[PDB]
Amino acid sequence: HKSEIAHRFNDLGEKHFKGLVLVAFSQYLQQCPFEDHVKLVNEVTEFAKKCAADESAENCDKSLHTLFGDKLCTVATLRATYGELADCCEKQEPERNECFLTHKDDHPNLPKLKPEPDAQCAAFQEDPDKFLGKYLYEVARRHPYFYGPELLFHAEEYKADFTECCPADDKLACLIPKLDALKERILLSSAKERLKCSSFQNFGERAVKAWSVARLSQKFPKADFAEVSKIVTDLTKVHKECCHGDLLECADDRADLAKYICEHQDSISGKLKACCDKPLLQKSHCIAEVKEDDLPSDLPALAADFAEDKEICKHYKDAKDVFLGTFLYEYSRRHPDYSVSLLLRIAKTYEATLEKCCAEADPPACYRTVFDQFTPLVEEPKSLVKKNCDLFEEVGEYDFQNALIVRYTKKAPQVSTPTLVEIGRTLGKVGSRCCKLPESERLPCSENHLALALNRLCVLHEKTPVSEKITKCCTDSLAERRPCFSALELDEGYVPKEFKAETFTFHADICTLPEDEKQIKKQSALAELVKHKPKATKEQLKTVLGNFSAFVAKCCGREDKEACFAEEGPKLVASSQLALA
Ligand SMILES: COc1ccc2cc(CCC(C)=O)ccc2c1
Ligand SMILES: COc1ccc2cc(CCC(C)=O)ccc2c1
Ligand SMILES: CCCCCCCCC(=O)O
Repeated sequence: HKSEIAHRFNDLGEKHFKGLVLVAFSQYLQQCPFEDHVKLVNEVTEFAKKCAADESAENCDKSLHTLFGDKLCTVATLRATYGELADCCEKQEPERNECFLTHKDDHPNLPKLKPEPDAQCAAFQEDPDKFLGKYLYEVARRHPYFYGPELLFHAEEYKADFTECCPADDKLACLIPKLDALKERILLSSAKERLKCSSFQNFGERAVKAWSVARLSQKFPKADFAEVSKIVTDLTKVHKECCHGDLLECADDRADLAKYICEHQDSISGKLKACCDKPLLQKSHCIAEVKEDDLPSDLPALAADFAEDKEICKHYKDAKDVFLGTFLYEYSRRHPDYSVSLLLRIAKTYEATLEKCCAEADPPACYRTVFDQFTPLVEEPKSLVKKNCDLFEEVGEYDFQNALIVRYTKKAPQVSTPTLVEIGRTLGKVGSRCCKLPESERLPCSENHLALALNRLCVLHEKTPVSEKITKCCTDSLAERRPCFSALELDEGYVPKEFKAETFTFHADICTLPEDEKQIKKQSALAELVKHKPKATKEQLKTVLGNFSAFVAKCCGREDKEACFAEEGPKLVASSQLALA
């Protein structure tokens, strides 16, 4: 292309071009204000228009990285606010772009997005474009690896809520649940896409391909190998581009990929009918979250080819990655009931068997029982899901969350209480989302969502490294992560935390808080109890936190609330030390 910026501007249209450019800038520069980002967008969009007029003009021949990166470096107060990104600005490309990605702050800890109905409806009415602009800006900076196109989709959902609710009767009760539901759907899409980007960063491109081969095979079992090969290759290119900042290239390839999938929807999946009769961004979102197609009756038996055949060791050694890819494709089609990580574990086990058996004297008899090696890999996570769902349905989300906070604070007591609480709470959501489902779907739901929860923990752990055991689980193997985390126990090497009185000191302010904010306060205390008494049984801790909850409920209903906390607080905390012995 003679001018790439004009090419993208022409293809994407002005609205999406502007939107995606804003997101791109908002992700790299979290701290800068909205007013500043708008002008950068405006300036770029103008330049793109100039190039679209005359492609052989001054600087129009330059690459997107060059143009975007130069514009990033013009920003006012860049060295003061972003010392890291100012060091990058001196470099040429691609070194400078590579520098920018390294220094994206994976968590800035900005204020939580509190919906303000009246003021937002006011801003929505006066200028809806600038209002959606703020949505893009605010979400993008809170999630530096969010997918541009998918974020544009959630902006239309966001807008749809404000059109339905601002002229309507009660502004609070209309928006609040819709913007809570939207924020839940924002967190999940962010988590899914952060796993893909983390997988490139930590494990490389082959790990993303393998995950994608497995997931897509499950979703499109009717699709032949060549169609899946196309989709994976192209989808991996889309994901690689979005993760490495190339949002304009990502949007173009994503749309082209969704276009291909729908042109060939007959032969790929019956479930794509609804998705293909929809507009651009809606269509792509539907394909990505499409339900798995029903099992074809004519799925081939695999023992003949992958277990019984006499020349497997020959076929493996010719093209290892091709033979395993095929196995993975075929074995994933026939198992929607397995999780993605389980299928990759099974594939790694299959590889390992061939590596071993094709060194031995009689290979066929060795690898003849290769499928039976999978049994223990399948049974472990099945009964872990049953055990956790049995517990979840007994005690509910709050106590299930508490059971996991205890479980993980023991595994990693050196990790910060806010992190431990967050991860434990997210793991408890897996209980809510998966245990209600039909029992066949529990395993894939659980482990796939655990991959999101655990990658989040691993991302936070890069930011604040603490435990060597977590580093190992997070970095040794993508497929073995969840089993690795499960295999952790309390290390005796941890020195029990010293009993500061202020750590378990509650006051009247808790009573005014909402339900989840009360819980987080108690759950922070729960984690602090495990840090002080590592060896306390989970059953001891449950007793003690019950006494905390009661104490909170009691003093919140007292005449003099603060007098109750001041009086009963120290008494509870003193007797709690003894009860955890
Ligand atoms: C259905 O919801 C859940 C929620 C948390 C789970 C955590 C694990 C990992 C187990 C350990 C020891 O970390 C297994 C399965 C789990 C199932
Ligand atoms: C209120 O705080 C807790 C803390 C730990 C818990 C652990 C479990 C797991 C098994 C049992 C019943 O102790 C159940 C519920 C729990 C409730
Ligand atoms: C063709 C099968 C490739 C399996 C790749 C497994 C990725 C998990 C890992 O070991 O990091």
